[PDB]
Amino acid sequence: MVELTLDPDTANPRLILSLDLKGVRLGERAQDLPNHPCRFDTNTRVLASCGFSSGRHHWEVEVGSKDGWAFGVARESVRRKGLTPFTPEEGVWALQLNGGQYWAVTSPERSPLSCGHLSRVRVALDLEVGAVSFYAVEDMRHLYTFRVNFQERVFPLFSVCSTGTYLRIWP
Amino acid sequence: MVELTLDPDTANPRLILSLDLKGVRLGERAQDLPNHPCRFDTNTRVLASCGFSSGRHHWEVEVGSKDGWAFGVARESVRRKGLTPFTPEEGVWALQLNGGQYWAVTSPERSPLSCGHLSRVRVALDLEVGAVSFYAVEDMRHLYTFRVNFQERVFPLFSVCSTGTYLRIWP
Amino acid sequence: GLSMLLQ
Amino acid sequence: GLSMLLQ
Ligand SMILES: [Cl-]
Repeated sequence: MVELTLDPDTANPRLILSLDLKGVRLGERAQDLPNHPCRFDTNTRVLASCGFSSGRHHWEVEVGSKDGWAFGVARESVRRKGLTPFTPEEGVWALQLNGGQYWAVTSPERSPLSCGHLSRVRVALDLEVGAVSFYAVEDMRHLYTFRVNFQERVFPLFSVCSTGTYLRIWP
Repeated sequence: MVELTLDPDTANPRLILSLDLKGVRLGERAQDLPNHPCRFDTNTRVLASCGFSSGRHHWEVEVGSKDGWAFGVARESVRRKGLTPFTPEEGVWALQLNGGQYWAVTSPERSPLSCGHLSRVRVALDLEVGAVSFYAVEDMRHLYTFRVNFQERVFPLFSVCSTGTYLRIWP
Repeated sequence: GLSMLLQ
Repeated sequence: GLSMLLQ
């Protein structure tokens, strides 16, 4: 279990981060922040400060009941400027709540999961075998696995594209 | 008045054009269409098939009561791929209904209009003096004029970024 | 909300 | 709505 914190340098300026850098929601208006090259200027995304080049790590994510969130992992080279598609080909591997449906974000078609509700999810990243996996905490039931030949550093990823929902890292 | 039709080849694939190519709304899904260099692949935009190099020209636009439309004119060179700002700098001169209020889309700040409920708007393009003007059809009361030194072909512009609003050319 | 950015 | 394209 890794103790991750959200990287405010990467955060889209409409995002509101909690003071302990665990939590994220979407704000009504853009803040005026330094325009670092690492900052997402269009997509409503934020990374963890810690990335992983090798080994196996896991963490947990508390999720809002309402639409608008997506989380998982991103390769470092994910483009930060302009609108990027939210897809595996563009360097993002994530679960999403949208239209009340839980999705593994595959492309060109997303993959609907059968899970009725999620309070907390465990993300497990394994660069030894080359996969990222999601589990519902209640009884560690498997939700989805992306198999990726990861060829660069890989960051925990968080996205909130509407008000009234949130994500929060645990612990 | 000029007899205009929406250019199917320019239309964002999420837009649904009417059979007579005068009406436009936003669909639930991206259609499978040929990826012409002229097609807007991100911004919810469509041009008319006819653009203008010189002279005076006018046309009428029927407008939905709900938020999400913008219309007026665009220069031929308006970027078609990736997310473009909707500003005069990026080659768009338009009125917009957003947040239950009517705007002329200036930047960095939009210019409020002072009109009642709009149903139909006459657009008048003058490439001799270099101007686009907007009138409420009921009694041709003036809404707004952009003065622009137009240095290339100018195309009627239509955009709809929400289901449940629309634009429609007349005649 | 954010939909207007695609105008 | 189109907000989700900004995910
Ligand atoms: Cl889909």
